Amino acid sequence: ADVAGAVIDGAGLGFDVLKTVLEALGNVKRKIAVGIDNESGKTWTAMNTYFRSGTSDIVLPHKVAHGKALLYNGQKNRGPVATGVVGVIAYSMSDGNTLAVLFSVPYDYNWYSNWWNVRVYKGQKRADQRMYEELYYHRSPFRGDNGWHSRGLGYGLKSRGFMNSSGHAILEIHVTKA
Repeated sequence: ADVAGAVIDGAGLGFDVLKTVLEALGNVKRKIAVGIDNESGKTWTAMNTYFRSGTSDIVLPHKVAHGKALLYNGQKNRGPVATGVVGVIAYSMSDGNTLAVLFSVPYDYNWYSNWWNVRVYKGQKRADQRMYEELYYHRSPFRGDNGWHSRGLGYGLKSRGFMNSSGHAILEIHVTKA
């Protein structure tokens, strides 16, 4: 597969797939293509995306087994508004825990930058304003700086991810066993 909303083989996740996802959104000022590869050994089940800013029409891919990746996208709210796309995706995992992913693609790059983060929480925790504040303000998010960043997640897992710095953003994340 190759479109936002699909669950594909994990090895198939890569730039060309995401670039096509990003271009499919068309001419909007702020948008993001997200790909997350599950090599965690756990099965993931979608909970929700909390949009602090912006929106998506993509059904969050529901079941993402080990060895599979999900494709997703988001974009700024329609019309002459000076806002970007900022949100948190939450998946529950078969171990009873939650994988949380932050993305932030701001409107005003004079003041703000691209950011992302990945965290595992114990228990099933839906994405919400509180989780957004935790991931963005308190939990040392990574900059969308055209670099790869890796970090242990606890619970026997680790994350590695890459995000560019512009308003047409690509975020690629791989979750693996630590």
